[PDB]
Amino acid sequence: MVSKGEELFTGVVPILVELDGDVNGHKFSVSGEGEGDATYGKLTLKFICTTGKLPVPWPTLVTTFVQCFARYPDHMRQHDFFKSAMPEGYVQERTIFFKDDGNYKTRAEVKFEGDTLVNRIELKGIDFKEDGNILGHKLEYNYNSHNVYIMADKQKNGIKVNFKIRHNIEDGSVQLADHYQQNTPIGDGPVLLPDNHYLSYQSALSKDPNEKRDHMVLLEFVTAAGIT
Ligand SMILES: [F-]
Repeated sequence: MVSKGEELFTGVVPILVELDGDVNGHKFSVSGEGEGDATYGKLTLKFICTTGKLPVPWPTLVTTFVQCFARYPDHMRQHDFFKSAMPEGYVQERTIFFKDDGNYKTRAEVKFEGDTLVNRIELKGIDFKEDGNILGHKLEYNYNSHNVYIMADKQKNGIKVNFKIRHNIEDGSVQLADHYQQNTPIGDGPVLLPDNHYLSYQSALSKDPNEKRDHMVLLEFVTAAGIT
């Protein structure tokens, strides 16, 4: 039996992302558009800073910029919380600690509007060093593969997620960003609370050679695993 949630993701789905950001008082907005193809775990998105120059490095926003698009193997379908919350959606909250620097806190509401999967995000960043790796833009425009570890948070009717990102600094060192995440359904309906597993991510960051606004093209593949 295919759930209503699953059924919404069987083909290519347009995506709209809207973010309002304030990091150490530097305010900015970003919009993104693209499409997701959950059958293949494939995300293709282009983001544009609509307020001018982005005040932080684009790579620090990659994790913020729709896990309902992950490819869950058939044998793990009972563990896909993200799709089971659709179309009413879910709220994703994170705190991202940059080691030896500031922190982002984010709140993202992810839901369908008609045929478009929409994500509305607010990001607040505080305690950054104005000449640290983030505000001083010292991070390379590239990205590593990682695993993201998901567990049920039964008491919250949602999930708890942890993981670490290691951003390459331009001197060959690394800027650790420790992510703590939780997701909770927006609706009151039943959702799938998963056994422990993980999502395997691969990301490639690129530029649109015809685009003059500050922007990032993101191509990401996401696959659930760890339960066999
Ligand atoms: F999420």
